[PDB]
Amino acid sequence: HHMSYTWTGALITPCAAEETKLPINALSNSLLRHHNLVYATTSRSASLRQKKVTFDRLQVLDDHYRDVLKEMKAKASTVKAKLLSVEEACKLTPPHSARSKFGYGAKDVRNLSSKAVNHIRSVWKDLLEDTETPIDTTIMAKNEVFCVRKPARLIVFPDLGVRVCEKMALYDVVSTLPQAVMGSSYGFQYSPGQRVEFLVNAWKAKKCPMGFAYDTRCFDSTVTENDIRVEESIYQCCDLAPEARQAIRSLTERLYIGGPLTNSKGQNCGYRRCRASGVLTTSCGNTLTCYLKAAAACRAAKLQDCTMLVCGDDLVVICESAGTQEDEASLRAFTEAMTRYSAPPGDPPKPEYDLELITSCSSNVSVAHDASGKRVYYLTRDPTTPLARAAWETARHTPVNSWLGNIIMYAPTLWARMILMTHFFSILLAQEQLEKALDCQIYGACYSIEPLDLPQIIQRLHGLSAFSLHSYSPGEINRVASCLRKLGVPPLRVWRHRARSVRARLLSQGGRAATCGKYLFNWAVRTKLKLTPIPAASQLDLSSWFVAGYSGGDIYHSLS
Ligand SMILES: CNC(=O)c1c(-c2ccc(F)cc2)oc2cc(N(CCO)S(C)(=O)=O)c(C3CC3)cc12
Repeated sequence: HHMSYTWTGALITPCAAEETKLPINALSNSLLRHHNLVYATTSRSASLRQKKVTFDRLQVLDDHYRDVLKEMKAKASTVKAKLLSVEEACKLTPPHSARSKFGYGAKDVRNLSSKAVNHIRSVWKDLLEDTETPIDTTIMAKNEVFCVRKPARLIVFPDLGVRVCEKMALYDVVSTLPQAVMGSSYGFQYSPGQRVEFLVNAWKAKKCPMGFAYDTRCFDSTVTENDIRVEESIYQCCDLAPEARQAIRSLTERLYIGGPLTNSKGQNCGYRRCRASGVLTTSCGNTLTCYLKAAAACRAAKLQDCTMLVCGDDLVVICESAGTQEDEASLRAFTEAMTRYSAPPGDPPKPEYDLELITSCSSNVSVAHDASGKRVYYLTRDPTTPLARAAWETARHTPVNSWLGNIIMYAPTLWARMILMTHFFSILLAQEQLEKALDCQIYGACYSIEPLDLPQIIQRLHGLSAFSLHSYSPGEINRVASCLRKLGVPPLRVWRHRARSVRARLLSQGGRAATCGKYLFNWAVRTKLKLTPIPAASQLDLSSWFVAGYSGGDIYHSLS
């Protein structure tokens, strides 16, 4: 047997009181009236998840797997990465990162306090000197908001001191290596606008395109000890500082391959023998491992002219069709291979012949036209979870604000423009907090963003057309309308009226507030201002953006 986890029987315990019901609040109710549909997960459902994530892994590797691995290693040897200093790693720590068991918190780390730095230095030295002793981890039930119920997701993470050391050893590796190894297939390197262009190009370049998303069942749990050792072998192909090599070796043996699980009450909950969901390498490791397995499976299945796009455990393949029945057979062969590699599917993949019908990372491509009449493709999603979360975050102050990330990531969409932007700029205006920087998440990492910079951020990530899409697709119109009815969200007509008021108030303030009124809410007015490129937009330093943070979220960047 080769189980993802073993358990003692000790419970996964909360760190505080956990709310399950959406609070009834006047502001939140102006967004969403059917509050009974909205719930937050809690530790009370943790045992159901434990059952789901615990299973035997079977893995058999073949020539296709080893051939791709050899190629990946050759490419990794063209990478150089540096150690981060204590201070650099400290400043990548989000302010609400979990505090250390050893007498300090995230703010102490961020302020370079002597206690924090001294402990981090001691942990680093211990990684260099000890390559064997398993490192402790905490296991927690996540508290996440959904519309109706899902059991809580689990997160597994080491102490804050270790997390800072991970950054020192590996931040520059995870930031640099995947592009070199996977090329254009590395999904996190693209902005949303670049991602759509890549997909449309890839689709439209085929004579007869076929595409599918591949859903691996509980990916972290399918990741074997050998997978994690293979990942390390790829990291070690880089040109690294001697201390980096040692710390990576130590982290792999002591933390990444497995270790003990401790609850918030300090009790031994069990042992992990699979991917930790809350370590620095979770996203990069999953991406490399998913790519390796999938690339090998493509060859096993004899798929023709494959284009792969990989974001962690999320995979899309676009290829040349051989005919419907032939494609069905190839997908079965693909699934068989992934299964042999210990990446069995949740829902078996289905061949799709319409690009807009593929869903990956909860998203699909759709089409509109911009102010110039040009056809524009963009990424959208069902707005249910975004709106449910926005309602919760309106009722309750939350440390990380999903609504801001959703505005940024889904800026071109009908629902982000008409509902999210209107709702939150109305509240920020009323509360006089337009200037206040807020923490949000983009690609699972944490960003401090000033709402007043949104026009420039949107232009950089999506292009100028984000501010003028019209003629949304009937499917998209209907999905949005169905969502609003289900959740009890006011009609778009109401949002238009609210936005006109928000826009006028913003324009009156001048400065960036006025830019927000002009660009974000031009859709709301009959007499539309001519929107030209915002010159200051190119000033934003996005060099260090898009490093993936799933599922720990423990990377921080402030927009500069
Ligand atoms: C392998 N899959 C992919 O690369 C992604 C697809 C996708 C690809 C092909 C297809 F046919 C349909 C959809 O949509 C995405 C949306 C996001 N975003 C949000 C995800 O939370 S976003 C809108 O910011 O770009 C991301 C973010 C995580 C990097 C990744 C993807």
